Amino acid sequence: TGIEGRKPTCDEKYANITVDYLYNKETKLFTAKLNVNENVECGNNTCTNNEVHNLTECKNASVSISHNSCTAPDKTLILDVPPGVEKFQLHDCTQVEKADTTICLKWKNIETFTCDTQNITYRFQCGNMIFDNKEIKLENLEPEHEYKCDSEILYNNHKFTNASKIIKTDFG
Ligand SMILES: *[C@@H]1O[C@H](CO)[C@@H](O)[C@H](O)[C@H]1NC(C)=O
Ligand SMILES: *[C@@H]1O[C@H](CO)[C@@H](O)[C@H](O)[C@H]1NC(C)=O
Ligand SMILES: *[C@@H]1O[C@H](CO)[C@@H](O)[C@H](O)[C@H]1NC(C)=O
Ligand SMILES: *[C@@H]1O[C@H](CO)[C@@H](O)[C@H](O)[C@H]1NC(C)=O
Ligand SMILES: [Hg+2]
Ligand SMILES: [Hg+2]
Repeated sequence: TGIEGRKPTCDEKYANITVDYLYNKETKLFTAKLNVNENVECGNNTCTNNEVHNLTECKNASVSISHNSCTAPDKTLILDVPPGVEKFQLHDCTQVEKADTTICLKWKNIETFTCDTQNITYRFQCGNMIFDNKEIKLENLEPEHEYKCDSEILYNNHKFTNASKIIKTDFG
């Protein structure tokens, strides 16, 4: 209305910018989607449609972010890329003799990755119960019920993969 608003630094405007990781199974590479409304500019590497493409799993990549609405210095964003989605398998560990009263689900690490495992979190939702662990086991379940158990894997609190398992408390 009056005086033109002071432009912030791009490092100021995008200091807390978030990213979503989208795996391409064909290329075995990740795309980082920048969670911003405006069409941002990236130096040197391109970020067409606010996406940084062809990122190798478990490797840090840096992207300098700017826009006309903000001044220098650029926001230097470190992309801590997660492990490949095909390196994890959701396995049903339920013992067949106890299938009527138990659920056992476990994520299996089917191939090695260099990312630190301390930043890897596994979450499960069976019914409406939420678990945080690589493996979950429920016992004393009432027979003849059906549950949709949803699970996701986070890297630095970033969901990069997920899967579902429908389990019945019976023998077949
Ligand atoms: C990304 O990878 C794909 C598949 O390997 C390739 O066709 C493309 O040229 C790469 N480069 C960019 C910037 O998308
Ligand atoms: C990768 O990025 C994270 C976050 O910035 C950092 O803490 C870590 O030191 C980096 N890894 C290496 C090998 O420098
Ligand atoms: C490890 O991962 C957590 C997320 O679970 C992250 O917040 C933290 O910065 C990381 N710590 C180290 C020492 O790499
Ligand atoms: C997996 O993630 C997608 C979004 O990436 C979401 O639409 C879906 O509901 C998720 N849940 C499961 C368990 O597949
Ligand atoms: Hg399996
Ligand atoms: Hg493989």
